Amino acid sequence: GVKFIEMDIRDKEAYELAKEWFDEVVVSIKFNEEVDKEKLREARKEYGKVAILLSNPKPSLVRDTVQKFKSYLIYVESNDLRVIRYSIEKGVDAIISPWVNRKDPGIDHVLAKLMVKKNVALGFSLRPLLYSNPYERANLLRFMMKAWKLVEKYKVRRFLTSSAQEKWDVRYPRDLISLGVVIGMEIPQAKASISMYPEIILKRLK
Amino acid sequence: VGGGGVKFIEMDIRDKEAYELAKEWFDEVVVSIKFNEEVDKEKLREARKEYGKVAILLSNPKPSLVRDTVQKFKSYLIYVESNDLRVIRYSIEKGVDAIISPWVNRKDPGIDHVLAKLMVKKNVALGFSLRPLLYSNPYERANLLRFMMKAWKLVEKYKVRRFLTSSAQEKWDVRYPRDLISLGVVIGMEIPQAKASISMYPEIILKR
Amino acid sequence: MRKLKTLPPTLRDKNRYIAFEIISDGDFTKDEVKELIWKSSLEVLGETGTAIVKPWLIKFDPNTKTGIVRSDREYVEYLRFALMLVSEFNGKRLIIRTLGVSGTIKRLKRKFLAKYGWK
Amino acid sequence: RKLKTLPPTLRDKNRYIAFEIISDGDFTKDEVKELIWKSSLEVLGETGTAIVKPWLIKFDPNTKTGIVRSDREYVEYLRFALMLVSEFNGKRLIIRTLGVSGTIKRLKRKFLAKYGWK
Ligand SMILES: CCCCCCCCO[C@@H]1O[C@H](CO)[C@@H](O)[C@H](O)[C@H]1O
Ligand SMILES: CCCCCCCCO[C@@H]1O[C@H](CO)[C@@H](O)[C@H](O)[C@H]1O
Repeated sequence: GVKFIEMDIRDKEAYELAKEWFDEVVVSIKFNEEVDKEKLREARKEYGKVAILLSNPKPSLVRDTVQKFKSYLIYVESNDLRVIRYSIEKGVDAIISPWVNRKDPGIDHVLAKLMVKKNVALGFSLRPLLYSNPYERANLLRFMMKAWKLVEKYKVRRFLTSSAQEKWDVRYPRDLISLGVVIGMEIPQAKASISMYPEIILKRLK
Repeated sequence: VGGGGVKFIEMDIRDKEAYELAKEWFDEVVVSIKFNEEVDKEKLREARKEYGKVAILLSNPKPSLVRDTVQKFKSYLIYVESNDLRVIRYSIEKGVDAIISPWVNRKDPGIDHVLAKLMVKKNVALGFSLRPLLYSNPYERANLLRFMMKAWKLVEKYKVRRFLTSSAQEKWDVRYPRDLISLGVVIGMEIPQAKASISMYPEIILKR
Repeated sequence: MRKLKTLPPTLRDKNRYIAFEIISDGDFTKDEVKELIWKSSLEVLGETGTAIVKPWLIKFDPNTKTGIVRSDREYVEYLRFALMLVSEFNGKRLIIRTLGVSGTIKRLKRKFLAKYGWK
Repeated sequence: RKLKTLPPTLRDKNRYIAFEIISDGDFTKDEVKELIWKSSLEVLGETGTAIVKPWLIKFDPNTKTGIVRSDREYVEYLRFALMLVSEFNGKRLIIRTLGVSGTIKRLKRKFLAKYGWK
């Protein structure tokens, strides 16, 4: 009966709220330099579905992570094309909001093509839009609009997420949908971005 | 800018300098003389010789003042500025030449479908002014745009004669023809219709 | 005075109604909700977009923090977007959540707000 | 480093607008970029500005003329936003659009050459 999934919740309280609105919630555990095996281990126990979130990692950390942690969903968020491309080539499960901190979508037709080939999804996050000024919001939306176009054209896996860092960042599924609509998606497409597609991405962890 | 393209007319300029500027961008300019007590037959007659095409502008007039003007000055264009439906109604019935932005200082388009047909029956036109929009704060501008959008729908449906104008009261209020046209587009007009509101329709109004 | 007359069933504005709930620690008054909705619309949709979407608060119940906001029939997702981007008002953090949408106020109440004691 | 120009079918479809600023005061390129973004944001909102994609290509303080890009389908909305500007940094001004073209080259040749452009 239509299951909705939040692919990127990064906070305890947020998780509690998300679980009340989404059938499934993936908790992303952020890491900068090293992947705390202990922390990550305890995370899976408390939540169940956990993703390793590499925040602007260096290629080595990416290769190393996908090398001995493939069993865990792997997310990469960075504003560096080099890392973005490499992360996609390495086969991470998703690239999250590459446009953040860039003056472009952080993706083109070449990278989009590479993502569909390497089974890598693009994550459209709401959070950057919540606390940014008017100028920033306008640009973020412009880039997200272009990213959507590329994703649609090349059939790249995609999902809408709050990428919540606090309970206050979380939004109801049908509201998250409106974000998709505003950036160019049809209602059916936005719905799939928080149900059908999340399902496909999580498939691998079978 | 004065012959090659379409003849553009500014039906509502209310300032000397505005006029001078408008005369550089519009082929023809109509200067409105504002009267809110009596129609100074003097300044009105002299102003008509300094600008050429002139019109009497009555702001928040008394039904009585309107009746007197529509008669004594059947040779002048009479414009009415009121946020009073009663005064707006009467002005339409008396055959005045146009009602200017009835939505100003109101909480509705200042015109419904019945007045829209009454205007068409009395040949009264509807003027859409840019000025109120210029000086309004965000909240005010949003409301004005909503009212104007509705006004346009009524006018387009019932084929009421209409025109866009700067209703300039100062040099700085005037806008180039093609730019003024965007106001019409934004409120609902197709480019071809917006252009018509500052050329074809003004003609008809001046036809008399 | 003599207010204008309704308007033909083809020119009349077409509307949809949104039922919403405000999640927060602090309370809000009907006026604050009217103000925060206008504020977000003006920022997110601009003066022009606000004139197109025509956001209009029908009613807000301070007790349950639920309410009804109207929008042009064809731009409901844009109003839902403006509401979603709200994070705080008058120093109070909040989350606006849309409960449902309907063509009429009566239907909206029946399926989404009766539960909150609207009736 | 550097994304690749998207295929003609996916690339943005733009229109370039030549304009002139009428005023007693002077304006720098920075002031013009700011007033355009300020007006777009106020008039069109964050969402509308994202759709219109206004972008100052170049401004010439000497002749007070410049080029501003816009999404092809929404030129009239930027034109409107520009028209609602009346004062910036304490200086009254009127923006006048001179013309439009699908390319910068053609825009200049047609409306800015007379101002000494290129
Ligand atoms: C700033 C963002 C602007 C987005 C453009 C929205 C256009 C939808 O708006 C509609 O456009 C129609 C024209 O086809 C007009 O006739 C309608 O009156 C108008 O409401
Ligand atoms: C802030 C003002 C917003 C006004 C609403 C503009 C809606 C136009 O928006 C456009 O609608 C098209 C559907 O025909 C979609 O295919 C486009 O992706 C979308 O950008």
